[PDB]
Amino acid sequence: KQKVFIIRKSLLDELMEVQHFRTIYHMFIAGLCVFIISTLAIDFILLEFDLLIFSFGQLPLALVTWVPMFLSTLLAPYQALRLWARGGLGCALLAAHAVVLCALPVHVAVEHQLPPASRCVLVFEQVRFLMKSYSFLREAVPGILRAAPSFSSYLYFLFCPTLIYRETYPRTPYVRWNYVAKNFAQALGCVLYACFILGRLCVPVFANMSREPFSTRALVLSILHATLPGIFMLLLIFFAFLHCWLNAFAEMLRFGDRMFYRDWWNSTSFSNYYRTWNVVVHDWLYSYVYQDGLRLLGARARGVAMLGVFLVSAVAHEYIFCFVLGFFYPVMLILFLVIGGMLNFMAWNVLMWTMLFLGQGIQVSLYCQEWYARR
Amino acid sequence: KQKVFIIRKSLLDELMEVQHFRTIYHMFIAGLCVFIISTLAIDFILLEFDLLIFSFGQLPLALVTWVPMFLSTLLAPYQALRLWARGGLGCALLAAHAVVLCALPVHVAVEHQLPPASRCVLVFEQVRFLMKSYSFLREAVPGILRAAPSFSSYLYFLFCPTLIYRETYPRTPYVRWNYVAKNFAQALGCVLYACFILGRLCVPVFANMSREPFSTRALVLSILHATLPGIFMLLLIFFAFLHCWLNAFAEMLRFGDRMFYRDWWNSTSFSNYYRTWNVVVHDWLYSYVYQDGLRLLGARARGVAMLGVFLVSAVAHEYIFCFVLGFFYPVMLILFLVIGGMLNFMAWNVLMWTMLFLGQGIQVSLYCQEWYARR
Amino acid sequence: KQKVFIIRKSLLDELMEVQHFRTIYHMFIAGLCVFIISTLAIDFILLEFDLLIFSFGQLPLALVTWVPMFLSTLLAPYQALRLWARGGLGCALLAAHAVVLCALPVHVAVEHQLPPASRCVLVFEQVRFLMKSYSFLREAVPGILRAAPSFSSYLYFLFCPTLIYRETYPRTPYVRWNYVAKNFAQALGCVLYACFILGRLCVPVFANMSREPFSTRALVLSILHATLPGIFMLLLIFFAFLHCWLNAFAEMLRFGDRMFYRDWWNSTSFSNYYRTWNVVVHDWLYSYVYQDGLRLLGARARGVAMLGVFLVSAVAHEYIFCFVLGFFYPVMLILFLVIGGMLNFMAWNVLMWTMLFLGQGIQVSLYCQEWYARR
Amino acid sequence: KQKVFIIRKSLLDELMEVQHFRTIYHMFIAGLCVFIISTLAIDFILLEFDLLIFSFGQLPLALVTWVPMFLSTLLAPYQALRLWARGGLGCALLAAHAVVLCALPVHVAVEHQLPPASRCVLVFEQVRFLMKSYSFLREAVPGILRAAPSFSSYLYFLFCPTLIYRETYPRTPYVRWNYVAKNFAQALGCVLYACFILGRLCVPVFANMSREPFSTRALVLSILHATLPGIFMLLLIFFAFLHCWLNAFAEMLRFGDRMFYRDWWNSTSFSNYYRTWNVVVHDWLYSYVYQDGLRLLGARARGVAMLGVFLVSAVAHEYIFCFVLGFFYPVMLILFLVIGGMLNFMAWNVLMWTMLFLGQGIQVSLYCQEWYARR
Ligand SMILES: CC(=O)OC[C@@]1(C)[C@@H]2C[C@H](OC(C)=O)[C@@]3(C)Oc4cc(-c5cccnc5)oc(=O)c4[C@H](O)[C@@H]3[C@@]2(C)CC[C@@H]1OC(C)=O
Ligand SMILES: CC(=O)OC[C@@]1(C)[C@@H]2C[C@H](OC(C)=O)[C@@]3(C)Oc4cc(-c5cccnc5)oc(=O)c4[C@H](O)[C@@H]3[C@@]2(C)CC[C@@H]1OC(C)=O
Ligand SMILES: CC(=O)OC[C@@]1(C)[C@@H]2C[C@H](OC(C)=O)[C@@]3(C)Oc4cc(-c5cccnc5)oc(=O)c4[C@H](O)[C@@H]3[C@@]2(C)CC[C@@H]1OC(C)=O
Ligand SMILES: CC(=O)OC[C@@]1(C)[C@@H]2C[C@H](OC(C)=O)[C@@]3(C)Oc4cc(-c5cccnc5)oc(=O)c4[C@H](O)[C@@H]3[C@@]2(C)CC[C@@H]1OC(C)=O
Ligand SMILES: CC(C)CCC[C@@H](C)[C@H]1CC[C@H]2[C@@H]3CC=C4C[C@@H](O)CC[C@]4(C)[C@H]3CC[C@]12C
Ligand SMILES: CC(C)CCC[C@@H](C)[C@H]1CC[C@H]2[C@@H]3CC=C4C[C@@H](O)CC[C@]4(C)[C@H]3CC[C@]12C
Ligand SMILES: CC(C)CCC[C@@H](C)[C@H]1CC[C@H]2[C@@H]3CC=C4C[C@@H](O)CC[C@]4(C)[C@H]3CC[C@]12C
Ligand SMILES: CC(C)CCC[C@@H](C)[C@H]1CC[C@H]2[C@@H]3CC=C4C[C@@H](O)CC[C@]4(C)[C@H]3CC[C@]12C
Ligand SMILES: CC(C)CCC[C@@H](C)[C@H]1CC[C@H]2[C@@H]3CC=C4C[C@@H](O)CC[C@]4(C)[C@H]3CC[C@]12C
Ligand SMILES: CC(C)CCC[C@@H](C)[C@H]1CC[C@H]2[C@@H]3CC=C4C[C@@H](O)CC[C@]4(C)[C@H]3CC[C@]12C
Ligand SMILES: CC(C)CCC[C@@H](C)[C@H]1CC[C@H]2[C@@H]3CC=C4C[C@@H](O)CC[C@]4(C)[C@H]3CC[C@]12C
Ligand SMILES: CC(C)CCC[C@@H](C)[C@H]1CC[C@H]2[C@@H]3CC=C4C[C@@H](O)CC[C@]4(C)[C@H]3CC[C@]12C
Ligand SMILES: CCCCCCCC/C=C\CCCCCCCC(=O)O
Ligand SMILES: CCCCCCCC/C=C\CCCCCCCC(=O)O
Ligand SMILES: CCCCCCCC/C=C\CCCCCCCC(=O)O
Ligand SMILES: CCCCCCCC/C=C\CCCCCCCC(=O)O
Repeated sequence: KQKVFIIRKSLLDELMEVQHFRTIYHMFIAGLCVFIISTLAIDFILLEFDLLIFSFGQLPLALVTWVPMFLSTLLAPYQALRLWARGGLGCALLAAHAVVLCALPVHVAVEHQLPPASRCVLVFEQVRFLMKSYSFLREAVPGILRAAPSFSSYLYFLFCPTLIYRETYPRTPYVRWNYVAKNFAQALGCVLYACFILGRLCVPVFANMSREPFSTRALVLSILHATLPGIFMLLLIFFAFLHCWLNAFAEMLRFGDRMFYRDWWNSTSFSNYYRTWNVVVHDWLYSYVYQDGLRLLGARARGVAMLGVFLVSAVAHEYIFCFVLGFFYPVMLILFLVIGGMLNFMAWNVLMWTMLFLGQGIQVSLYCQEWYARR
Repeated sequence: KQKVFIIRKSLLDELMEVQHFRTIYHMFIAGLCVFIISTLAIDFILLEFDLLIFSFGQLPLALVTWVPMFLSTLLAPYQALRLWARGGLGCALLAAHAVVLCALPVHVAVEHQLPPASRCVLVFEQVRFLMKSYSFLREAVPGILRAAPSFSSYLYFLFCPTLIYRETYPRTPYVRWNYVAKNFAQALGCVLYACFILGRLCVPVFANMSREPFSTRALVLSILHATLPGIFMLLLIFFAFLHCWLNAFAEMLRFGDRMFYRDWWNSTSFSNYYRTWNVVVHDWLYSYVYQDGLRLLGARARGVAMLGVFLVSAVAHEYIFCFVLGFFYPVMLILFLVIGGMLNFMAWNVLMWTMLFLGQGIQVSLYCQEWYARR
Repeated sequence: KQKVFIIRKSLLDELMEVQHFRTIYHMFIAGLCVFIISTLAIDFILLEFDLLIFSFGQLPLALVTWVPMFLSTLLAPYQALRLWARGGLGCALLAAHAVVLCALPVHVAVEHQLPPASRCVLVFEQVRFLMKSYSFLREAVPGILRAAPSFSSYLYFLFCPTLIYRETYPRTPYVRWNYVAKNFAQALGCVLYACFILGRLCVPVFANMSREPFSTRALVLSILHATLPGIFMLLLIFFAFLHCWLNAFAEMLRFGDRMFYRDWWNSTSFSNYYRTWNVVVHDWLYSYVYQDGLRLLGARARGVAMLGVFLVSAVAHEYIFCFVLGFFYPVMLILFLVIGGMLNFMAWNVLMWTMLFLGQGIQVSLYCQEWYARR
Repeated sequence: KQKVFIIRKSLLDELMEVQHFRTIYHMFIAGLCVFIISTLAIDFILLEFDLLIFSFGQLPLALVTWVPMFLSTLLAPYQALRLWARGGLGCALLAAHAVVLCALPVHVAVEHQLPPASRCVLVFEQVRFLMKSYSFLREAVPGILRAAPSFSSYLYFLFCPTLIYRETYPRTPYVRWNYVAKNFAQALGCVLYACFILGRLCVPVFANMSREPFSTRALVLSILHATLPGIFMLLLIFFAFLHCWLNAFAEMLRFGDRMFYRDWWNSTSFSNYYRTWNVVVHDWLYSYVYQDGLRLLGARARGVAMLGVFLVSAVAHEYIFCFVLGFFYPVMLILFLVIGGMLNFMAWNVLMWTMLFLGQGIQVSLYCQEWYARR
């Protein structure tokens, strides 16, 4: 099987036309309005803009380092393919663009001492460009195993909200500029929501870990106290970056099949959650690691490949965090792995939800402790 | 107009057959499961059963005081009507046995020093019996203005989840004992949820008001800190007592028109919220105070009657709280009245939601302050 | 008259298909190859990359200041028009976007001490956005004098290589990505050519003005010595930025009428030179200042309007330089004005060419003297 | 094959009817006008006539030595042919009067100490007369191998701008005295241009070689500094002497086939440059050395003959310079030979252009060094 693209609509958008979800959405903006009013009234007797101005420290440098990587991934893979499919150098040149968007985004991140948020930008624009600079290549190589795709398609592909290089991409009539304006306004409102959640419900609880005790009561009640910013951070990450950001960019570009996420909130088991959360990266990962795995290995055993894919995902995410916060502290992978082992060796939706809540609680707690015991 | 009863089903129940609301519902039970696991793990190194055992102090006395009340409202109204509609003493009987249900529930509440939760029972039961006893009378009197309803109907009426005496009451085929068992299980799970919210997120913040400062920063940040238990208390009150309790009792009795609440969460303006929140008491109140008001006054001016009804509601609710917590501190009525004045003299749904959030925040904050500065 | 757009080709491109111009072009790249070989061989016993790394000092800041101005000019004028043509605020809001891309690009240029080359960027992206944010407005207002243009057209307009808002823009079949790659390669080769010309034939002659004499022989022979970098700077500015840059951007966007310049090298008189050099800004300037001048003034006298337009151009260019090099030294305007006066009071192509050569010679000489006597 | 003459017109003249080349031509006269104005203004606070008056020292002697030469080549070849084709002394006469034009122009050049420019006259005139006297003879001898051309034709031939004796010479209707006046005016303007280039951009840089260092940096940067007078000297030599001088003399005489040069500026390879630069001497040289070589040798190997011809040309040119500047310093032949070897053992137009630029740069540099280290 290979994924085939339809003119289906982002699931939450086809829900939001129902009234009750317009209500829930309104309740959440009301939540923001209470936070802004209360914080404005307190800090009057200025705002928590400090986390923003601190976290985006050298954002200028972070973007002028985004340009070289973008130009590398735009030119190097295409020229590699076009010249390599002309009978060369191509077997090397592909190497350089392996080493330029692998070495540069670390050198400018460590040697210049960037903050967390202005660093994550580059982290994400070296595990994008490998995912595509490789997707594109492995898609358009088996066309040349016949004993050169249109460039305009490859340019369009680098910005298109999917990681699969299909060069068809079913498109929509026109650009609803009102809709994209709304989506960006929501995405920026979402960043401001996250700014408040951190600056109000994370920093105050976690600042005082210089405290001597390290009593297990104190730690476990810190975990329970921190589980809620955990879930709102997840819901915000999800909503903004998988509904607002990719729809906005799928409306500027007139893209179809905007199923970037299936309803993960209905995922009975855990694997279903992981398949239906961030479906774009899942589909890239699924396609390449689970239809080159079962092809090259040709293994009747598939469970090996399921866990194979998922540890590839876990290792990638652990690396992302190990880079952003500048630690080597791999909590998430140990959690995912150990309970992976637990459920796979030894109404059902609720157990998944509870374990996801504690997953979030543990990750946020230990990462705040590590960020405020390394400073 | 007079309200007429159909075999419609409780709006949230017709929503819960949709999958995404089964998910939200599951997320909330997962919330409970996290609280029980974390609290069990913390109190291990017993539970917060103390608030329950304290709050239900003389619950035996609270119920053996409920019995005289129930017998008074069962017998006195009917015997009065039956003898009064036989041409007497009825005019004296009702007036003399309107005091038992008015005097007794205060005498056993103040002179015996009951806790809050074991007192609110008798508060709700005295207002409940006043409401539906008077309803019954004023419904069945104009039948006698002709120059005696079946008793079994009146007995059934006292337990029926409506306050309007219609003596038709469209009924359902049979009793789904699985469904009522589920609804009571949810209602009791809801009480346990409220027990955790109080014992974990209200008592700790509000215990230390013996603190001298009374600094406006401290108070306003306590209000913001307390706005969230406020909203969960409201949602729990609503869900348990207007969907679980009255559906359970509307399934044991085989009642129709289970529209005890319209979608208040879609109420654009405030009046709409008040008309569509606790629709049962609204409809009683609406019918009697707004179709005896506009009849006896015969006033072309109706806005007077709108505010008339709403201050009747506010005064009743203020009285309920003034009784339960044993204060004379009327915060809610001042808030409702003042912003009533504000909006009625001087996407729109969001403003209502934000002001409801702060309404909850102020009420919970000041009532916790008053309960822990009167003790 | 109003300018109307045809599918004509950039004049130099329709010349370059002739062979002899491919030769001249090749001679000039050979010139670059000699410079790179000779400088590489000298500096071996590294390169003149110092002028580049110095001149682009805070280029990150220069671009993250480009983003706010771009967003201001994108949103403010359109919203102003759309709401103003709905019967307001619009009469103010237009003011803010007057003050944001007028105040910000000075504040970030002076208060942060930017170099020359990283400053000119912002200079040019505040006399672009006024030229358009005003062109667009004054085009689409007389449509509303009838007692709202498509936004997509306005977005496309901000990047389109013309300053006239026509919202038709005759377009070409497809994108010749080979051609745009070639044009950008030439534009970057051109920047490198200018880098060599400065770092080899300007800095060495002009560095030693700390020298006491100020003898008129020394100055006049410095002027003759510097007249040649003057002409190559002009030819490079012209070729790269009016043939390479705007063709590249007119090929990515599929734009017609690429007559950004007529053959100014054939301009018999001076006015003809100014009309046929940078025809895009000329046509904006021509249209607005010479078809609102002769409309509002309604003056039978037009010579006044000719000089009117040209002093508007001169003042704008003087301001550009007064900003970039951070001087108040207005040499160009005095030269243009005085010889303007000279020829307009008191084979012919050659005189124009000679006076252009000395114009370049004087400007480059005095600006190098001023930059190395203010440092 | 033997070259056959058509009524084609000098390629640059058929280009100059196009407007853009009238512009380039005008730019160059403007260059002269800037030089004359700037030098007049500098030497005011007389001109560089000193190089002219010095370089043309004994020009009277140089011309009264030209007369005996011209009379020898006019009479000796013809009388020899006429008497030799009468059956004698001719075999002795020519051999005895081939020494007058070989011995005299050296004796009057060395024994009288002439300057460079007044000497080059006699150099060119001795090689010119050798070339066309021998041409005439070897053309009109095989007519006598039959077991006497009209003299007027031979007189006309000595002044005709070709070196091939064809005695047909397709002629034009009339003498455009305006055109010849223009061409001589340009040729004299060209000499004045070369006078300025030497007196302004060669003498100053090269005067100070008495300087001790002989540092390789100093020499190599002198080569780069001197490459530009090199190219303008070449372009001037070419333009004046191959378009102005020979057209002027081809218009006074009413000559056809004025293709004295093909477009060498389009020569892809080097051999093409040498075949299409100074086509008149090339055609003489080609015809005699490459259609007596391949006749007498009868060699299947032709590459030998290609290099044969070219070293004949190189040796002749080396001799010309060895005579004019009075050195024995053969730089040009070593350069031509070595890179000949380089390319013939071990868009393409650009490499030729770059190597031509450095060829000019090296020749001018080393010849200025040798002229100012031998004085
Ligand atoms: C340290 C950091 O930067 O994370 C920020 C944060 C919000 C992330 C954002 C992250 O978003 C990204 C980059 O994907 C997300 C959502 O992504 C993963 C990935 C996996 C996973 C998936 C497949 C296989 N193996 C592991 O497990 C998870 O539960 C989650 C978590 O929920 C996280 C978190 C929400 C957990 C709470 C975190 O907050 C802090 C301060 O620590
Ligand atoms: C002191 C007490 O016993 O209240 C318990 C509590 C939960 C109540 C339950 C109550 O439930 C009842 C008895 O109806 C409810 C919901 O009912 C009203 C009534 C009116 C109202 C309506 C019409 C006219 N005038 C006023 O406005 C409100 O927002 C609310 C509030 O939300 C409250 C509260 C939720 C506010 C927060 C409170 O918590 C504490 C500790 O103070
Ligand atoms: C100081 C600076 O940044 O200029 C750089 C430089 C290259 C500019 C670039 C500039 O390019 C721009 C911004 O337009 C350009 C070409 O634009 C004008 C404009 C007018 C003019 C036009 C109409 C009315 N009034 C005056 O007069 C001119 O001759 C020229 C000149 O040639 C200049 C120059 C080439 C003169 C030599 C300069 O070099 C130095 C170091 O001083
Ligand atoms: C020393 C001298 O008198 O030369 C004057 C000068 C201008 C000559 C004029 C000369 O003009 C003549 C006599 O033909 C010319 C152009 O002719 C040749 C001949 C060959 C050649 C051709 C075939 C085979 N082998 C060698 O290669 C060349 O590039 C060139 C050069 O460019 C030169 C020069 C331009 C080089 C620069 C020189 O300036 C100085 C001061 O040294
Ligand atoms: C712009 C600011 C206010 C951010 C708003 C975030 C809100 C609108 C987004 C973010 C996460 C989203 C929620 C995440 C998933 C679910 C579970 C599903 O069973 C009901 C919808 C619901 C509850 C979504 C509703 C919309 C949502 C709440
Ligand atoms: C709440 C405070 C810390 C603000 C946090 C700012 C960071 C975490 C947010 C704000 C804007 C977001 C970025 C904007 C869009 C992109 C481009 C995409 O290709 C990769 C993710 C990335 C780079 C986002 C990652 C998360 C992000 C960087
Ligand atoms: C039994 C325990 C877990 C209590 C469960 C409480 C949950 C299931 C009840 C109580 C209050 C209810 C919510 C109150 C009103 C709204 C707003 C509406 O736009 C979406 C549904 C939603 C969000 C309801 C869903 C169900 C709900 C959340
Ligand atoms: C969270 C802690 C304080 C538990 C609170 C217990 C109280 C507030 C709850 C638990 C059971 C509830 C009662 C059960 C049912 C009835 C009968 C009805 O006719 C009036 C309301 C009344 C009397 C409810 C009022 C609220 C109630 C008394
Ligand atoms: C890429 C590097 C080498 C820059 C190249 C610059 C060259 C190719 C460009 C820049 C300026 C241009 C010249 C400016 C104007 C003229 C005058 C005209 O009558 C002939 C063409 C000519 C001479 C142009 C030819 C092409 C040109 C010389
Ligand atoms: C020779 C050395 C000093 C390098 C000079 C770099 C400067 C002068 C060059 C290099 C790139 C050029 C810029 C690139 C493109 C633009 C965008 C356009 O909308 C305004 C002009 C502007 C901003 C150019 C101005 C001149 C420029 C800034
Ligand atoms: C009389 C004075 C000013 C001397 C004038 C010299 C000028 C007019 C002559 C001398 C050498 C000639 C140039 C040499 C060869 C080329 C290369 C060709 O691809 C374009 C024409 C061009 C550029 C010629 C144009 C005319 C030219 C520049
Ligand atoms: C720039 C300064 C040095 C002036 C140079 C003067 C010399 C180099 C110039 C000026 C006039 C030219 C001469 C005029 C015409 C002829 C006759 C021809 O049959 C041989 C070449 C010859 C003899 C020319 C050679 C070069 C020449 C001698
Ligand atoms: C495990 C790592 C997760 C990586 C997340 C990748 C995000 C989705 C990837 C590609 C589609 C995004 C295209 C639109 C964003 C353009 C923004 C930009 O280029 O700056
Ligand atoms: C303003 C005060 C609000 C009063 C709330 C009244 C609740 C609804 C009234 C009557 C229907 C309830 C019938 C089912 C409960 C019977 C419980 C019992 O008798 O113990
Ligand atoms: C007198 C000031 C001269 C201003 C020069 C203006 C240049 C021409 C103006 C607009 C067309 C340019 C459009 C293409 C450039 C896009 C570059 C960018 O947005 O960064
Ligand atoms: C290699 C040496 C180059 C020799 C260059 C020869 C120049 C061309 C030869 C003959 C045609 C010239 C005829 C016109 C000039 C006559 C001048 C005169 O007699 O004074």
